[PDB]
Amino acid sequence: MPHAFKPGDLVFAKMKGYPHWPARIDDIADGAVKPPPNKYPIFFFGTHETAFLGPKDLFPYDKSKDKYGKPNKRKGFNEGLWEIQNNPHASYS
Repeated sequence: MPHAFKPGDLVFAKMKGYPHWPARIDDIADGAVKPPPNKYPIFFFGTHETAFLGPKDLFPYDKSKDKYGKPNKRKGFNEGLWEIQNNPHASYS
C-alpha cells in the first residue's frame, strides 16, 4: 500500500497549461525557503525549475510512465525524460 510522498520520490507532475512533466519531490536544504502547508517542493527535470504542488498534481512515476513517458515538443521535456530515467537523484544545481 502507498505511503505519503517523501523526498526522492519520482513523479510526473501536472501544472495548468503544461503536459504531465517528469519530476521529483526535493528535500528542503538547510536554510532554504520552505513550501506552504500541505505542499511539496517539486523539481522539474529538463527545465530544472522548482514549484510547490500538492498531491492531486503528483502522479507516481512507475505507475504513469507508460502513459506520460513519451517525447514532447516543449523546451526541456526530452532532456527531462533522460534525467528521470538515467540519473533522477543527481545534483542538477
